[PDB]
Amino acid sequence: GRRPARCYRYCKNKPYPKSRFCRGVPDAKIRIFDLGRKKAKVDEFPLCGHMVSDEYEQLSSEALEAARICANKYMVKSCGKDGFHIRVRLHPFHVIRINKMLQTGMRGAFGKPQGTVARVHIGQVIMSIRTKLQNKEHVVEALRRAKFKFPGRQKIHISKKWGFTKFNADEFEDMVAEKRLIPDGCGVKYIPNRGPLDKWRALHS
Amino acid sequence: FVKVVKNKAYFKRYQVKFRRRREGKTDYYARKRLVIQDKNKYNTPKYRMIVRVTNRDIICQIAYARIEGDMIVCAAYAHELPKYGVKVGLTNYAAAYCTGLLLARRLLNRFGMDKIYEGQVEVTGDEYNVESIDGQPGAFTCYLDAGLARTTTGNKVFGALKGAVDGGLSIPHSTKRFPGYDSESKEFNAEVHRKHIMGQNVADYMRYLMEEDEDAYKKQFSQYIKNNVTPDMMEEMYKKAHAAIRENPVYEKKPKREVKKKRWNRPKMSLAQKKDRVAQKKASFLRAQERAA
Amino acid sequence: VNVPKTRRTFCKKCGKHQPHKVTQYKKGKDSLYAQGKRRYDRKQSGYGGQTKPIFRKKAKTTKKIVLRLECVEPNCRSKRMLAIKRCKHFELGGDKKRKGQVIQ
Amino acid sequence: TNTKGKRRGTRYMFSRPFRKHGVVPLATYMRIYKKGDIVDIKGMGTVQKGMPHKCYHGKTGRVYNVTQHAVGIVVNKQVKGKILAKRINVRIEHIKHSKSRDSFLKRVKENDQKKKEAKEKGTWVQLKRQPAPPREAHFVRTNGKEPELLEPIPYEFMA
RNA sequence: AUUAGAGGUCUUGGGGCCGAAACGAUCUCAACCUAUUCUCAAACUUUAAAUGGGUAAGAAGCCCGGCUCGCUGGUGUGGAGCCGGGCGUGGAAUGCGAGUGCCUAGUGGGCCACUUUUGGUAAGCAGAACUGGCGCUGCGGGAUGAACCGAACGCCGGGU
RNA sequence: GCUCUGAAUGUCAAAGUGAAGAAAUUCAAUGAAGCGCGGGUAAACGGCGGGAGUAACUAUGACUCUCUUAAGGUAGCCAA
RNA sequence: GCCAGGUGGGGAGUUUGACUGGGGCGGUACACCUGUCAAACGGUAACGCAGGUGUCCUAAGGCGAGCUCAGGGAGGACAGAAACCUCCCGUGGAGCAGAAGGGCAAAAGCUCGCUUGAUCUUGAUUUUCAGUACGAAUACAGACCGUGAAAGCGGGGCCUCACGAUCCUUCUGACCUUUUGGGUUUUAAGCAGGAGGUGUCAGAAAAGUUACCACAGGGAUAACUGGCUUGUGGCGGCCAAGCGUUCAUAGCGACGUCGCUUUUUGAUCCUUCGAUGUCGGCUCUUCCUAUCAUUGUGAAGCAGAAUUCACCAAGCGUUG
RNA sequence: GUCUACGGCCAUACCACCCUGAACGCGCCCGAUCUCGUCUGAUCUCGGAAGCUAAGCAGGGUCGGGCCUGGUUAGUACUUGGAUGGGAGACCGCCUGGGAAUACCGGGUGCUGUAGGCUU
RNA sequence: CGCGGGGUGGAGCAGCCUGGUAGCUCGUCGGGCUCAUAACCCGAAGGUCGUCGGUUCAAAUCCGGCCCCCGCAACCA
RNA sequence: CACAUGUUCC
RNA sequence: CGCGGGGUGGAGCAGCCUGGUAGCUCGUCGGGCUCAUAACCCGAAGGUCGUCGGUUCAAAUCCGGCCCCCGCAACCA
Repeated sequence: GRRPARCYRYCKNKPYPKSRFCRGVPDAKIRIFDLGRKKAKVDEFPLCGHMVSDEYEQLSSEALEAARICANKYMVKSCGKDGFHIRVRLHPFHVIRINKMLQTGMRGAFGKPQGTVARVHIGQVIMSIRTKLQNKEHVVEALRRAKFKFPGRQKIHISKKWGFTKFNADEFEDMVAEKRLIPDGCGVKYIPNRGPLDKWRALHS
Repeated sequence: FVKVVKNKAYFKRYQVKFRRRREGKTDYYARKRLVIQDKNKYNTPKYRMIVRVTNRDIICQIAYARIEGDMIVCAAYAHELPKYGVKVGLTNYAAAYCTGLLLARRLLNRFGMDKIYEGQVEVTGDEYNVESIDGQPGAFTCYLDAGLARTTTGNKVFGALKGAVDGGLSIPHSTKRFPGYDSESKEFNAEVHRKHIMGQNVADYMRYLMEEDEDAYKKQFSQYIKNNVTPDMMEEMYKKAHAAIRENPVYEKKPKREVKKKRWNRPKMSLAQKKDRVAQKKASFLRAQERAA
Repeated sequence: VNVPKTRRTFCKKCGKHQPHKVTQYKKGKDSLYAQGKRRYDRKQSGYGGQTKPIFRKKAKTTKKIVLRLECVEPNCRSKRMLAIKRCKHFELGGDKKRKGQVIQ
Repeated sequence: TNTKGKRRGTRYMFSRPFRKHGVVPLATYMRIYKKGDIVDIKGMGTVQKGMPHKCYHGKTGRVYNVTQHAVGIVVNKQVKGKILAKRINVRIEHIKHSKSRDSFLKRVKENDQKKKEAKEKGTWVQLKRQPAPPREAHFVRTNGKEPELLEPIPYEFMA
């Protein structure tokens, strides 16, 4: 089938995205990046667990698809079918090439698009999971089971942010009281003091 | 719905045109060809005659371009003609000739070149061009800045042009846009041009409204009736005006009186006021809300 | 490319712009007594075969058109060449195309 | 191998700055250039006539000839281990007055000023520039306050 | 290029639902729009470095006075070119004698390494950039060694 | 490829003929063989098809359609 | 006998490109252009990547004038998603012959009017560069013109590509020079500018075959080992969704992922072309363990029997 | 104070909406005989002066958008030079120097030359 | 490159010549005939005569240039 | 000038 | 694999080369002739040019992707 992942592990080439020049690329194996009860508000899933990368390497689209399933499978058994929300925060955009044989050797050896891969950095979030803070030890096991589908090493970190938002869990609840944050579906909208005053009236009444 | 065009992105990429272009006063395409001087001239000014006819006046200026802005060497306005006898009709063709003639003689008088370079004292309307006199200071030379005016045959900007060349300005031109160039046969008869210069074309229009309808005549000419300028004495009025211009083109500015130093405009609001109004607007919005509660 | 059969251009003999009659130039017949032809036929005589190269690797698919201008003033009677860039098709003053009308 | 086109690789060099396209400001045209004027070259893409070749964009030369619309400049071009003072004819739009020479011209004035001045006073006033000297000895007052302590903050995993 | 939900309106459409029917209502499902949100670009970019590339740092310079011009012209105007005169604290640091002309051999297979970098799964592979090496070069060290580390060499004594 | 036929004839060389010119020269008419044209010849060199449908269950296709060439491999023979 | 034409591999002479991860076949990286590579001056390679060229244009050239585009919204008989009319929004989302990049809004676009600066002629300069040509281009100067009221603008195409030496031929040019002892006239030869072309694009006039072969050389270069590499082949782990009636792991094991090996094939071209004898079998010795059997043991979905998995282990066997 | 004509820089000047504009001015506006040009005096050209600041324009306003300028982001990212530094690698730390960009949070909202008015 | 002869209704061809005439055949349309496709006979439509210029009272016709096609003949950038 | 064929228990 | 050719009513094929506008044979269907079927006669339906996207006033035709099919090559040791 396809080569081992050792062949395409290190960020060797410049980013080679599927574009006008590189056409004919087969679709990535991962197509669904959010699953669980993704239609949930911001006030029921406070805890958020990360799988942070520690290596500047490439993660295949097949590893991303496999790790999404293995982490999905464990959460379904653990926190039911609707007690979490998984978000794969790496999209495979780099196209890898293959110089398949069948002799020509290296004459005109510019490969054809083989598959797609995601260039991850050091300290970059690979996959995130929000759930009730009760089920804390249930996500660390879901992410621990997902590391084995990935080359290199990764750290599992439980964020101090509230859910998938960019606000600390220590400051979230109050910033909703004085209405700096209005719940907007899966996320929240920050509201500054810069707009027209008529919008301020619409909130405080 | 439909996508909004003028969004945040629209203004982030928007590049305004030049101020004089956004306002619609300068054609920078033609200005680039007018004002700039050849590089091997080195501060030799390139004078140009600016003619701008407005609704109630005619402005004739002469300027050369500098880095900090055009500099007006002298200017003549139509609202000065009442001094020289032209009471009413300060924007017609015959007035344009006077304003051009005034600008010319006023400029030469500031150069000590009024004695030399008289021009056409006996106005004819023909193709006249002053040439420099050897052994004398060279004749002044400028170019016509029509601006944005559509330059067709009989445009008033060429009336001031004819007034300037008859005053003693060496302006390059062709006798094709003058009123009198017959288009279908491609000739120029100076006589009909002499009519427009002495204001005869309007004189007959007063005569045309004589037997047709006088009440409409009173409606088209009211200050003509108020200043008692009948079609009889119009042609001699301009001839008296021209002679009064060539004999005293000097301009004496109006005396500048000190004024009470008041302010009609609204001063710009400060930040403390702008910031405090928001506190009142929000507080009043609340103290009006618990009244409903 | 289409060229009008008349052109008002500079005339060397008249010394100024004058109307010229435009026509296409063509090679004349090769004279049998040109020095190069005389030398060639003396070299080709006898035995030895072909003595000068014969070009075979034709690459161009065109010519540079040359217009034979001709002063029409009744007493000058001068001509001169005038070259133009290459073109495959070429005609003199035909169907001076119009701007905007139904096509069929 | 690359092509040898004239405007090769000048995608950004001759492009107009952001939100600065359109008609050219006329002050560039009404700018005098005497002979021997130090001038720096900067190709503008709005005007395609008389553009300098890309190997002079950013170089600085001196004017030696002035025509109606352009000037002749003598620029130094390095060509494989030898410098060539070569002449180019560039139209005014691609030209600026170099402000590298003026700070010398300005410094000449005070030198010529402070020479005729303080001559009759006799006071010998330093003229040559001198590099930034080692700073003098001074006292630092700690009136009241005492220097606050600095200690490295402990690490905490960001991601 | 691309993920996800929100808030909109029939702006339209998809099965309908009580509607004969009706933008009237009804749950809708979609696209559509408005705010957000996840993820990217050698052949995208508002921004934007480090390293880098020009030029200048005086006597061939400044400052007065006068002539020449067929060039340029409101105007001994503009510019250029000529003369004459006056100014030396030699106008940043550091280093160092420079300039210039003939005749001219060999060479025109290269290779290696740090960093940058293209093709390739990769290679003691193929191809570049910058500098330094090897080649042309011994010596001390790396057991061994074209290239690494130290250091470059007349013949010797002492020291380090 | 080979061969056969020919003023019914298109082309063609030298020479000759005529015309123009002071002459070199130029132009014209004429112009053999050979090609062109038209027959013959494969125990001359050589060549000797494609796609669909169709019979009492299936299978197969005697049959049919179509495209095609100078002919579409006949009698025989064969994993030689 | 001497000329002329046809035929003439019977015979003679000669030729039968280069680049190139060996050569051939295939391509054109052989002359050019755009973006990238390219490491923020410039320069910079590969049979690197995405493309383009051997043209087209009497206007699609040159002025001047007046206009404003793509798209969308709301309307208006036939009329609909789309015919035409009107208003509004519209920084270019259009257009400018073509590839791409740059540039452009009272224009460089669109529409008209008049036109031939796409003309004649010296030098200088830029680009490639040896700082030589050609090509292309930029500033001038002298003319003759075009256009516009004019300033001006224009010697081709908004800019970056669209092209060609000597020799020969041809045409044009002058009250031109020579044509030989002088003169006249044809002729010829000069001088100057165009054109007829060399695409292997700084420019020979050119088909094969050789297993009958030859010579000079080449390890600069292939066919074998050896070396680096390990895609491919082979072998083994990790995670555990599942299989195994039940039960993840007795035995297995998907989606993934980490390695080892050099008994497979490739990739490469370092060594050898003044030669290292190039397939198999036969013979014979030794070594390896990734263990088929045998010794000693652990585990089974091991009752016995048989058979599986694993451990120490290469002592001894592995045939006709 | 402010305007007109011609400008220089070309959003601190733009855009949306709202308010107020003395005097002069700029405009709207009134006409088509002549000049000139349109399918149409709408535009353009021309002749005027009854009316009006409604609009343009000018000024001001908006917890306005944009733009301009700071802070923050951050000595972070990146980076010159150096080591017989670490690590199987991928990469990372240190030494020596240089040093960014969003989000987020402030402030600002045209200066100005020549000539001529008005407020006499 | 030279010589020759061809280009015409949709298709082929005549007429070109010693200039004023554009016909035929097939195909297309209608009538008649036959048992009917055919066959048979008539009628209707179907040509800037390759293009351009000149000459002529009058050319598709004479003359010239151009383009295409065929045959033969030639070949120093 | 051409023009094939046949359903049949009674 | 790399190169080439091809895809057009039910069947087999033109038209592409070089741009406008879809045809041929057969079959199918309907009505007739016949006692009936076939042959024959009259009449009609049927593809939208593999598919996706471009250039163009206009594309079966010119250009690119995709899918399917066929042919040729794939040598020297």
